[PDB]
Amino acid sequence: NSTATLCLGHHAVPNGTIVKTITNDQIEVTNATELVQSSSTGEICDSPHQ
Amino acid sequence: NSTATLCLGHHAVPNGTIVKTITNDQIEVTNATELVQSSSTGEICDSPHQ
Amino acid sequence: CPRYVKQSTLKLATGMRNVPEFIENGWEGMVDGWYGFRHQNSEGRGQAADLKSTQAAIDQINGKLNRLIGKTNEKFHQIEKEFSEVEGRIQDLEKYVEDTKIDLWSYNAELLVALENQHTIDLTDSEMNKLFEKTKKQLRENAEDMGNGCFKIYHKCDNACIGSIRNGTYDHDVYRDEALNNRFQI
Amino acid sequence: GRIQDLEKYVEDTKIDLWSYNAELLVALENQHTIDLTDSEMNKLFEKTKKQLRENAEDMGNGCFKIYHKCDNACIGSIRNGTYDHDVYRDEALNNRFQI
Repeated sequence: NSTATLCLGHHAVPNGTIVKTITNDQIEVTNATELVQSSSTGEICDSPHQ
Repeated sequence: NSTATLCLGHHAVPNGTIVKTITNDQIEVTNATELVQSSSTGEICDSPHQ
Repeated sequence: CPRYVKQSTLKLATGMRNVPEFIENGWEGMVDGWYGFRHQNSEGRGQAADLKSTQAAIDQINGKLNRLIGKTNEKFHQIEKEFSEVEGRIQDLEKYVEDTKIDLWSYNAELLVALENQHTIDLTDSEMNKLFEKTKKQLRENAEDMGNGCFKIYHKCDNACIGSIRNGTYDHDVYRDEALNNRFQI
Repeated sequence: GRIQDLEKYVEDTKIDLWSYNAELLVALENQHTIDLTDSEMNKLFEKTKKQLRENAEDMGNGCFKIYHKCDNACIGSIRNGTYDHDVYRDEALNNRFQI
């Protein structure tokens, strides 16, 4: 009763994605984005090259 | 009057140069050197190849 | 267009370490900011965000995408890369040139993400340590580290202290003198 | 045509790979160099902190206020890592820590 606990902490999410780093093959982060594009539309669209 | 402020600090310069790092596109340092040679003399010097 | 690589997936981290269970564990309920304060007093438990540290981290993550996304080099007429008939020597060389090139870019892409991803996780961790150290330096002998990122403050405060902490203006010297009675006996 | 296209393609592939290598090389080395220079300062600060004790407090801007009277002799001893804090140290409770 002479104190006031003070916590800083950090955020978290329930769903995470595993990524690779230099020192760890599998570490879960709160969010990730795909860096390799794959499987676009399927038609060769005409613009802007003739 | 019971104390002696003690500061360590670091140096600085008025003129700095912006460089790129892994985590920051633009950070100013006190000095830098160029790693790409450009615009040499204009004469083919005769030594040491024949 | 982006460069062809052999890997089917390469995930670039865009957030901090996930700890699902120093800071002993995450909260999974602070969704309005990246950094913040949790307190316990007579009135309860609460959550808030620190905007300056949040924005500093967010700016850095957007900085990584800007370095990697939409930064490509234009190629037009190249060499043929698929062949319908066996030709031997010249076709072997064209095939060999492409296979060597693909292996070198596939390596570059794998290493690029691994270096950037490791560093990003370290930079998000660094910001937390700086905030902890910054709070520690503002404070003094009025609190003790319990080892899980929280300080027990050995100086009575009633929410006003927390507000002063978030903007770095907390002046500890109000209750500070009764320090020996507080915690340090004989 | 064919043979000249290949020679052109070989050089263009090679130039892109060295241009990438050079850009990344400087970026990796430069980030680490900036980190190593910061590390040496922190180590020096920590080393000074460890030589010292409860006789000073960190104001948060790299400076220590020393809660033990020194008159330049302390500073000289600090630079070569031989400062012996124990001269004024005992009157510590009166200094800073009241009731």
